[PDB]
Amino acid sequence: QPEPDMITIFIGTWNMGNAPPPKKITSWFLSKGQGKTRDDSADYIPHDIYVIGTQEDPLSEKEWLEILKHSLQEITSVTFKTVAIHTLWNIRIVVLAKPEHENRISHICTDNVKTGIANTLGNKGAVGVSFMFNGTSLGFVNSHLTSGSEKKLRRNQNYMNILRFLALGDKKLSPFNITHRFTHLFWFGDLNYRVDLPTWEAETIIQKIKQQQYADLLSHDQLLTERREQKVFLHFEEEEITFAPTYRFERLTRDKYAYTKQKATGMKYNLPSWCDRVLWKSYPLVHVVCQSYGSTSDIMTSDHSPVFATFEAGVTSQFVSKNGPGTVDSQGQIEFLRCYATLKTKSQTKFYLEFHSSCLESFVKSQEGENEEGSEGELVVKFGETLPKLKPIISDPEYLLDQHILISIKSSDSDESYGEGCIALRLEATETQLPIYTPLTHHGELTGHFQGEIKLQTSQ
Ligand SMILES: O[C@@H]1CCN(Cc2ccc(Cl)cc2)C1
Repeated sequence: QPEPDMITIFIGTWNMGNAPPPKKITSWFLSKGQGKTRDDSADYIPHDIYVIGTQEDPLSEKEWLEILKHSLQEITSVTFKTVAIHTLWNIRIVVLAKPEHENRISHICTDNVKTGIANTLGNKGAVGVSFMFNGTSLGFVNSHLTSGSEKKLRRNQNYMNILRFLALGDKKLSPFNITHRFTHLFWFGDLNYRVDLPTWEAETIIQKIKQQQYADLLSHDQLLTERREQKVFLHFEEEEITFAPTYRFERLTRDKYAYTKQKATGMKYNLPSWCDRVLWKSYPLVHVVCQSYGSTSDIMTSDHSPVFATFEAGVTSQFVSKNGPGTVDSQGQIEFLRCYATLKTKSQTKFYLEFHSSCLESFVKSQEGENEEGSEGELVVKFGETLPKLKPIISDPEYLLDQHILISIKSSDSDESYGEGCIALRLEATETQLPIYTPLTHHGELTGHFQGEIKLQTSQ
């Protein structure tokens, strides 16, 4: 049986509004309703992995697992295995996978982050799962962020706290947060960003939704506008939204949006909004294609509609040679030429680089670079030709071209990272000097750039 080079992943996010689900939720897992839907001809074909995020979930883990497994069985006639389940308060993540994948999946991690202090620590935060699928790392985050049209800043703070403090993936990647630890990172949930228009425009917004004219509404979506201004989800992708706002509906129909202020809302308006979202971040030049992104029309127990997204995701095999793992393959090397970091920091310390990759036996510290002043005020850290020669464990190009090098630039004084980035080894040529580039981030904020040239030698 050949190892896969592609899998499909189902991502679901549903704020259940503290109500039991109805008896049939199969439309969700079939990506049927509004938006980018899945072709009918695929209905009997199981996804490899199903990741279900819920918020305001009133069910026990046992109750929800039984509904999910029975749903997938009815659709596909496959009995899915449970990879992971993690619940913080009423926020839950379930990872199910085809039985054939049991022995491909390892290094299963779960964590949660609680957002807010005293007042605002009580019910919002995130849960997550990570694991290895053969040679590919996969991360999944389900977040319920702060509610309310006037709290978009709070939501961006909740996001930053979750990405800094969620402990998933390989703990040896100590300078790297979850936005660098995975080949593919899926981040979904009730992100609670709103359509930011005047309250007086509510009936006009509803009119626009009934005409399926979302363009004027999406131009005021806080997640898109905050993303555009690099305030949140920097370097993440989202598929185009072509489904109606998934919030806030009257229960037991989808014909009415309940937007008017009520005691039960703290006297806040809930203008129709795309609260419920799926975003992703994959390492450079890895295959990732969104094949569906939409909302169900027929599940009406909650004031939110379920959202589905499906993805084709590139995976690699667990490579073994005569040499690595357990030694270097002296036929392979990675060289860096004319490298310099540009940092936004106003500090003056010396900096050095760390290279981390599963293609290395362990991480590699460089010598200190030479600080110069950029023409526009920037700190430029010059490495020239001084960066070490990296010795991959395997030189076979079918392995090595599929790998990535994570880079941290660290202060000599404190050993704290000032920036993290990622370089693909999927080069246009081997044994050829080729430009490389990564933005650098720290706590998910842009802190600079790394650029130069690479020269990769494989056994070919
Ligand atoms: O090529 C990808 C696709 C677009 N990305 C840049 C971008 C990110 C967020 C927004 Cl809102 C708009 C544009 C980079």
